[PDB]
Amino acid sequence: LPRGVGPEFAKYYTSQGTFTCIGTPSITLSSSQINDNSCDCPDGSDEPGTAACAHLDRLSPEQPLPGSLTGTTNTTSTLPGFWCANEGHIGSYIPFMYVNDGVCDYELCCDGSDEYAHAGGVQCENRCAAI
Amino acid sequence: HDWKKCDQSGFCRRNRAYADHALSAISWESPYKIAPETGSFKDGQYQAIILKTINDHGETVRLPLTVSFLESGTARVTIDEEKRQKGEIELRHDSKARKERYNEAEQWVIVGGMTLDKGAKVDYEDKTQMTVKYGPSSKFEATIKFAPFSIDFKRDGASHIKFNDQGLLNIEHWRPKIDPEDDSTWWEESFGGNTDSKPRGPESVGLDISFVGYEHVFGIPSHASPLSLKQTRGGEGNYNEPYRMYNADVFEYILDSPMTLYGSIPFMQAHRKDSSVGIFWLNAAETWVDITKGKDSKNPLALGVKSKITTRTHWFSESGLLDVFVFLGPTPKDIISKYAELTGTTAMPQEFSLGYHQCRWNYVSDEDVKDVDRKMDKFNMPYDVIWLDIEYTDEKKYFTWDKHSFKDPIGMGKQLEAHGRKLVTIIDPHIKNTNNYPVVDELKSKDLAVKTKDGSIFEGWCWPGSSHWIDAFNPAAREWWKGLFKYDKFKGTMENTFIWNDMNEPSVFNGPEVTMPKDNLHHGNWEHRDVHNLNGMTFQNATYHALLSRKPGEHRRPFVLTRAFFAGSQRLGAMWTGDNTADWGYLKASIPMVLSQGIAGFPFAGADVGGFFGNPDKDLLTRWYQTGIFYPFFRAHAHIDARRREPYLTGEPYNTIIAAALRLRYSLLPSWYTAFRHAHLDGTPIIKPMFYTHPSEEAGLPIDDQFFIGNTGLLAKPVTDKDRTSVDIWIPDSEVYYDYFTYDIISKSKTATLDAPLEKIPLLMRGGHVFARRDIPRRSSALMKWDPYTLVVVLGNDRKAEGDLYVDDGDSFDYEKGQYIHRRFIFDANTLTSADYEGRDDKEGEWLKKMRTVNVEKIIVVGAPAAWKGKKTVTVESEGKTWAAAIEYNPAEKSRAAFAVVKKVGVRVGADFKIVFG
Ligand SMILES: [Ca+2]
Ligand SMILES: [Ca+2]
Repeated sequence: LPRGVGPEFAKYYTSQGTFTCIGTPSITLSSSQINDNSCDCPDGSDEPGTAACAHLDRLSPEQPLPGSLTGTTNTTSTLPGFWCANEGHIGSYIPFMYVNDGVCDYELCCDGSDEYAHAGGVQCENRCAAI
Repeated sequence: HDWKKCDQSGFCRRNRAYADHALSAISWESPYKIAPETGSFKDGQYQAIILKTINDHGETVRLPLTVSFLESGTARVTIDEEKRQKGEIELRHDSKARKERYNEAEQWVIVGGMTLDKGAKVDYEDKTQMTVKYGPSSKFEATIKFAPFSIDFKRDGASHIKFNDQGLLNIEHWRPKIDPEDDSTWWEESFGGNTDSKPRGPESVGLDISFVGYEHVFGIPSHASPLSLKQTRGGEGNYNEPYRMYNADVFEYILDSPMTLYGSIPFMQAHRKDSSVGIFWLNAAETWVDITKGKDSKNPLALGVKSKITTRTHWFSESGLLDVFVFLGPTPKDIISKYAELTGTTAMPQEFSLGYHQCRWNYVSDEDVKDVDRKMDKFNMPYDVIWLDIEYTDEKKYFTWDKHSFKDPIGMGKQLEAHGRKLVTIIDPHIKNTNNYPVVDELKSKDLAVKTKDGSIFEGWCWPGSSHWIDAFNPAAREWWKGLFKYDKFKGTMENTFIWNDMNEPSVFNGPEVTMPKDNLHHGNWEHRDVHNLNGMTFQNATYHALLSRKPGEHRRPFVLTRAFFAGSQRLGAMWTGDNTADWGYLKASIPMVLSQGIAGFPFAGADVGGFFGNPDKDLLTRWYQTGIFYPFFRAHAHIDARRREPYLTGEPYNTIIAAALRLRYSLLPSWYTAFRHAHLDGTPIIKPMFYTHPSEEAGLPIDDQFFIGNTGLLAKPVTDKDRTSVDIWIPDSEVYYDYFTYDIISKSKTATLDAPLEKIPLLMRGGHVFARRDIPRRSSALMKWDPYTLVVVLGNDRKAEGDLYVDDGDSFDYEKGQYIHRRFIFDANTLTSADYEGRDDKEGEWLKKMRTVNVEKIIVVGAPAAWKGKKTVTVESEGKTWAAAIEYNPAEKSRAAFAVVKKVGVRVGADFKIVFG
């Protein structure tokens, strides 16, 4: 139901009131903090639908991160990526760092849902039904 | 493939011998005097006649002297030769060359700063000498002595700079070749297969310039040399030949040499604890500078008699006017900023050009290029531009494509455009002499080519074989060049194509010293000897103007890289240090080179990452990425024989370390672009050496392996030695410094030893600063344009910090009309504020309107005060609204500082705000 969540992680996005971080479950959030463009879980799991936890990456500059499995941002996110359901074609994950970057990433996100915020004006078609 | 040593350069020989004679004669006197009764002073300018005694009969020639005192506080001293101003000489070999001393260097180089100080005034003026007061509140003085001529430039109760104190002033006056002082270098001279016809004979201009009480001098790039320049008259640790500036294509240049490289900026500074001065020797001819460290006494002294240590420099140029500016500082910033006022600030760059540039000799086809582009994305390595070296052309004809290998250049271009990436294509000044080539037809029929001594078209060998050269001194050639780059004319280019200018020394493969004969003629009938060091710059100028507009209604920032350059080239684009070598010593050497570029007013500089020649080891390549992310201009490049080394080919775990370095560069791009802005505003260097940032610290003066980044307080010291796993950093002062990555407090000035394995970049944060970054990685800088900012607030001893952030559209000249955001950030007493940097008031174009949805979203406070523990919100005020944001406080732990993070600040980057903590 929140944007970018894949079927196999759906069950974690559920309550009314609170969200428990999936891979680091000692941190608990308000459910208003899901997809609010702040990275509030140190495993990235509160932002399935935005780019805001894309700095949680073994390739990105290391910064301290209390509650991270590694203690820093140099860590493997729980979620595989941002889920594009792609009705009419076939679903797939894309990297969080392709989300809202102004580029329509049609190969794996044919529904155009990676650019839902219209960064810098971009409007992506839904190309699923064609492909 | 061979270079004059100083003994093989006839005028360098003569001037060094002039010094030998002066320095070891019984009270030598410079045979130059002011005829005082020709002297007059009005409206900031002294004017007189200098009489030079040319033989033992007491015969004289007249050398007009101008001394200007400028509103900036800078002085200018110029000496011409009246006989040549008047045409009253006769050239040899029926040369049509100009008779006057070249005097158009000003017109190419000087763009401002030339207003005379009507407030400068003669203070004392007996018959031996005069003293002029000038500069701010009349605290600068120049004492001009008549006989023998000398000038002493003073402030703060002492001499800082002296002209002719050792008596080495030498203006070689015109003289005929007649029968009956060694004259064997006066006329024809031969070297490198060539004979210089020398139609004017001797005409060099030289002068001794003493930096009184200074032990360190800096500048005159470009040389593979330390930042603090060496002595040149032999002895242990010293060079034996003077520093040379004669832009040349030097194959496999060596380390630690005063030999000339590809560009020259004849600007020197001298620094001691709390005092700086400088000179700029404005002359476009071949130039040498001898440097000796000596004493402020010309005599032999008794045992135990003290003298000030004094750097004596001896400057000499082949031809032209003697024309020198004098800068009295007193700070490093003062000197560079006054120099930039005269010669230009750094151009506002295309923002993309700060990203990572991927090049080699060559990507071999459009498909090769498309493959590299896809592979960068496959391996998650960000980049902005891919580069085409000379093999993209059809047979080394510029303005063509090899249509076998580059079949669809527009398609390649569009693929790059899809991730907002760019393409750069090389274009050089040698135009192939062949048929069915309209460009060379037009070069000839419009008479746009450089000529020989007798006026015929010059012909020589470069990459295409037989070639002619564009004479970019000719406005008509520049205006023709412009025409060739329109997208409609230069088929296969489009809006994301930019240009690399190379071989513009000019490099001529069968010429002497791999360049043009000195008696070639340029537009105006100047000799090549007159203008040589300006040649590259004219070419880059031509290309810059070509990129301003390449279709109707387009007006945008050029990007042009050059190899050869002069003073002023900071207005036109970027430089790199040429054909370096894949080796550890060249990695280390690149940092003092790139720094010397910046303090000489051309900071948009770098060196080839990985080294141009040869094959770097994986660890050398990896460490080179970690250095190269601190070059203002950051490009990987490789010679035609080197193996492929696109960074994803390195393999794990190197690939990961390399990607982390790239991503660090990208995350810091907001701060990098802001450093370029300041370079544009007033010539502030982009990376800054310790003499610049900390002029109060004597021990900083020579240091050239570490630097600060713009205005951020970030202190970098890249690892440049094989197998090293720690680094010793010199901590300049008593402020708190923190590791960038771990926030550990690093433990008054002194040497700190830090852990620095292969995977680690030594980068510290100084207390007292705010800088901006973007934490979200992206595939290129364009895909970052709409992402939120993080401010990092680094607190020191005083709980205060300040910094700034400049943003604009990265492309247009709309910044000229106010279309930009420039924020000043101040933290004091638990409050962080953002205000317009200039304090401006109102009308918004499209770009600014779109920036209304781009926010500061996160603030990190490093060294957060203990009082903040357990407070869970801050208050944010902006544009008459108020709201709360969450903050988490993290206590100090082990070596790590306490730090606090504010989340979802939610404030538009263009808006004033106040955030109240605690
Ligand atoms: Ca969140
Ligand atoms: Ca996208």
